[PDB]
Amino acid sequence: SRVRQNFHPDSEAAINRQINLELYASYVYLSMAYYFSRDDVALNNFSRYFLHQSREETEHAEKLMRLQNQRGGRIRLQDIKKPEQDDWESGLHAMECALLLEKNVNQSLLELHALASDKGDPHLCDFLETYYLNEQVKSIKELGDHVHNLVKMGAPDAGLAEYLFDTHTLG
Amino acid sequence: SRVRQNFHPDSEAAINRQINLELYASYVYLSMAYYFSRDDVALNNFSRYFLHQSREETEHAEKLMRLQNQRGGRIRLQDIKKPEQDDWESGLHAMECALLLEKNVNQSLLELHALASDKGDPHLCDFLETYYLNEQVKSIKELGDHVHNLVKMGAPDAGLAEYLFDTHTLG
Amino acid sequence: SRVRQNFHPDSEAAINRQINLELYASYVYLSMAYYFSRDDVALNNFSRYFLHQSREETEHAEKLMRLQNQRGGRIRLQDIKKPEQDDWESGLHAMECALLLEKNVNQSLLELHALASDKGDPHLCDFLETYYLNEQVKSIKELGDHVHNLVKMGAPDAGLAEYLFDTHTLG
Amino acid sequence: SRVRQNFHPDSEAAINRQINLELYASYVYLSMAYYFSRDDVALNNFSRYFLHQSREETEHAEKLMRLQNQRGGRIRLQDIKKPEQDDWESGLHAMECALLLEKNVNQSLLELHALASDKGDPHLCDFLETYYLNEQVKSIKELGDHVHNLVKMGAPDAGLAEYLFDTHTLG
Amino acid sequence: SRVRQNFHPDSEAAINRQINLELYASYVYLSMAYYFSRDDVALNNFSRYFLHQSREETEHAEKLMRLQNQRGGRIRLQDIKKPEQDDWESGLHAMECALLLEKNVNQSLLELHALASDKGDPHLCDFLETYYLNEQVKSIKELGDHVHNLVKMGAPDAGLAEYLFDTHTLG
Amino acid sequence: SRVRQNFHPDSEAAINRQINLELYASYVYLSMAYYFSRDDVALNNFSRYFLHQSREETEHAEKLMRLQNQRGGRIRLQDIKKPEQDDWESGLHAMECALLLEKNVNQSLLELHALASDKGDPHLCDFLETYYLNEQVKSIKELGDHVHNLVKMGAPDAGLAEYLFDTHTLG
Ligand SMILES: [Mg+2]
Ligand SMILES: [Mg+2]
Ligand SMILES: [Mg+2]
Ligand SMILES: [Mg+2]
Ligand SMILES: [Mg+2]
Ligand SMILES: [Mg+2]
Ligand SMILES: [Mg+2]
Ligand SMILES: [Mg+2]
Ligand SMILES: [Mg+2]
Ligand SMILES: [Mg+2]
Ligand SMILES: [Mg+2]
Ligand SMILES: [Mg+2]
Ligand SMILES: [Mg+2]
Ligand SMILES: [Mg+2]
Ligand SMILES: [Mg+2]
Ligand SMILES: [Mg+2]
Ligand SMILES: [Mg+2]
Ligand SMILES: [Mg+2]
Ligand SMILES: [Mg+2]
Ligand SMILES: [Mg+2]
Ligand SMILES: [Mg+2]
Repeated sequence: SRVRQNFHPDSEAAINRQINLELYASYVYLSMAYYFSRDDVALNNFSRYFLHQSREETEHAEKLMRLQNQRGGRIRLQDIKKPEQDDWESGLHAMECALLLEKNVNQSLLELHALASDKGDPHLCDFLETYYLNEQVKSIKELGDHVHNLVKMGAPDAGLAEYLFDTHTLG
Repeated sequence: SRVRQNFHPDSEAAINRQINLELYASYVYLSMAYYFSRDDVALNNFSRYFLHQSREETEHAEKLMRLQNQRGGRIRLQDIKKPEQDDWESGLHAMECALLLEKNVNQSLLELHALASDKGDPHLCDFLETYYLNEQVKSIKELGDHVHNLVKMGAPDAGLAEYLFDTHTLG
Repeated sequence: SRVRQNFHPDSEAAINRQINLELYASYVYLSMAYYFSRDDVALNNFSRYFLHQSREETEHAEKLMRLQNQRGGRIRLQDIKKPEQDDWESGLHAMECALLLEKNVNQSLLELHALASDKGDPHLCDFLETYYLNEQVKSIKELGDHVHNLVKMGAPDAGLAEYLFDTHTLG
Repeated sequence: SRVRQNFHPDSEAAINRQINLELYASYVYLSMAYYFSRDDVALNNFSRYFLHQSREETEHAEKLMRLQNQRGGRIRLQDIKKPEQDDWESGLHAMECALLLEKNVNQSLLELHALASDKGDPHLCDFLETYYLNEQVKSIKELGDHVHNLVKMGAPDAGLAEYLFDTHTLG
Repeated sequence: SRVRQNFHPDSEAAINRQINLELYASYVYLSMAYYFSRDDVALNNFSRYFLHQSREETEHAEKLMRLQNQRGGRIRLQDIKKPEQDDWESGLHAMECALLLEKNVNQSLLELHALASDKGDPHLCDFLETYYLNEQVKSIKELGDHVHNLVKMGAPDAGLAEYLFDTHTLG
Repeated sequence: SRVRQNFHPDSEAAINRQINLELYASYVYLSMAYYFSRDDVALNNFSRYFLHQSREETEHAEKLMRLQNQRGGRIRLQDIKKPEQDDWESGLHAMECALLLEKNVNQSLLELHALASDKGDPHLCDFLETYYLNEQVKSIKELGDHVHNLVKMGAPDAGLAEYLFDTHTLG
């Protein structure tokens, strides 16, 4: 590529793996969004919250695809795996799964950063630091806050918990 | 499901297959969008055109997921297969592939409609007719128009063809 | 902490020490602010300048406290030591002390960054780089500019120096 | 001091002690604010409520520092002691601690007023009456209201209590 | 310098070399701008494009000069070498030269970053990452896009190529 | 050149020399601008004044480059020599140097005009008279005014002189 410079093939490959992971995260959140709009779950603000998260993940994927093109790398897409469950059980369970998902994605981003550092790619490092790492920290913290409140409120067994959390925190 | 009424398990299953196909179409268009922003392709309006198509397909999938929930069906997601190519060759080739993709999706929607008709599900029939069938016809016609103009202009070999089409028609 | 990830206990501890240092810097500037509003000093723009610096330091402390919470660390507060003097002698002396204070705080932030780098915490590194390091450089440069002008003008002995600097530069 | 008039050295000293106490109160509230934004507490309106209280206490300190300067007294700062706890246990416990803190600060202000009265300093008396005494009464009453509601609601053990109080009363 | 801190003489020197390189890049683009406004070239949008690039390079130089002053380094200017050619041959050739120029400048910035990293200067690293590295990547990508389109269109020999590119892409 | 008319090769050459001189003047002023923003000089309005002069000189160069193209001449760039000093000593010294620089540039413009007159090029004469000669006279007069005031005020030794001149005249 006539634009390629200081861009290691390993970094290129890792960015393609990260693109897939971001699309996967988007899919997991899309699945959660629609679980909450089932007639037997019907927590509309949980639904909207996860739908919004899904859309943010798609943008995470797109920024990485754009990065690949900017650096002269070549996007290699792979199947986007379906989420682990179609039935997310409860608002609390979905939040705990989302928290695990974000920590796993964060671990992947940190490994990508370590690789970029090892390959002396400050541009890639800065890209990750600028658009991903703090976003992950904020997301993990937010999900943690949500999990804590849902647990304290008595979800999923306390009948008013998820309903009130949906209406107040996610409203 | 306490909301389920006149909703055949076969229709429920076919809607889940259609949801997957729509997500797949979205993925194909996302792939095309980013192929056109490669430094060695760089047709930005082809890129924007396909990105927009990708986003429309996601909405097609979401409406079907919403339909499933409204009718009391249960969404069962499957892996979203990667597109057939990562290198779409040219603006003309991508348009021809998009045309084939839309005809295939249309065939699937027509089969879904025939099933819905066979199962006496006027609501599903109307849903398909209202949000999908004419949309497909318009999309297929538009792609056909584009393919014709690109071919006539001499794409992909005539150096000015895709460039001019990108700037005038897709601009 | 269910949100904690890649956050070394040493980094957590260093952030708590930095929080204290920022609160201390805020206190030093608060002390300076009110020294300049004494009836026998009465340089109101020096007073306002330092009060503003004091408030900025409090925000520096708060961002670190927020960082601690985001990362899952636990804030451990310590006494905020009183400033070294209650009588800051002159506008020049206060500016020289502020310069020393900012260089000391900068050294602390650089040590924190080195620790974060050693612990492979790019998020913490980026946090420091984004909100602290350049802020320190700008502050040190500004104070240096002020010290130079006050010295050149003849402060503290030249009767018109601090008065004119207060009215023109800090006004 | 050429501005000093009818200002007893004992009053000057007591004002310096009060300045310290106000800074201490500010610190206690800052600590509480950030306890409520921990991922395992996550009551954001309790956090905002206490942060606001913290900022009000800083202004209480500043008004006393300004008073000292106006009267010709000399500000003598002392270490600001860290709060008694870093872990405030619960929204109810933090409110009860805040109530105790405000009653203690009020006792200090009343002793200051008695001293000012004994020294025949009507200006100081009026200053205390105007900016501090009623503020304390209003604060103590508000905290009392909050403590009562939290207790009645079943905090800290009733899972919905602090959550609902955070969203309704402190929202 | 009383503001100097953690600023290695080697970094200071490298920043002075980079300042010169940025001024040189500005000069190359100024030369290109005016080549395109020759009566026998007359591609006004190529002219405007390069003039704009020239002005951006001057700002790149100024930010580095400001950095030098902020850190306490001393700016040492050197002759700004004239560009390699006064006759840039064609719109395609000028774009290819600009691409080479930007890759060379990027290599220099990456070497500066490696030096700053070796000297443990996170502030300098962050400065480069924040204002230079991604800017270079975006510029190189843009030039690559332009080169690709001009080549595909048949520039410089196809009479309509540069003319159409000037009017559509650079317009 | 098919546009060339009544344009002597000597005039073409002299315009190229003048272009270089204008770029040189711009560089001298850029150097001065950043000397005044050193932490040990810190006269920000002197800095802004010279930066503005630098930018005006660049426009002087550009107008001559445009003139060359309009007349059918060919721009031949040469190295832009670095300024005689990096340390401009004082606000007064920089102003005296600027005055000498402008008188030297004016002498060059007057020689260019004499050449243009000798070659019977009224267009070139008028161009010089319209955009350069009076501009030089105004600039020389302004610098003279500044030098006089700085000298009278006691610069560079009188500590308040440059500071007050910076704040009042150049503010
Ligand atoms: Mg993501
Ligand atoms: Mg599988
Ligand atoms: Mg780094
Ligand atoms: Mg960075
Ligand atoms: Mg579709
Ligand atoms: Mg396969
Ligand atoms: Mg119908
Ligand atoms: Mg600070
Ligand atoms: Mg002590
Ligand atoms: Mg960073
Ligand atoms: Mg108080
Ligand atoms: Mg103690
Ligand atoms: Mg009374
Ligand atoms: Mg009264
Ligand atoms: Mg540059
Ligand atoms: Mg040479
Ligand atoms: Mg950075
Ligand atoms: Mg000039
Ligand atoms: Mg020389
Ligand atoms: Mg005339
Ligand atoms: Mg004045």
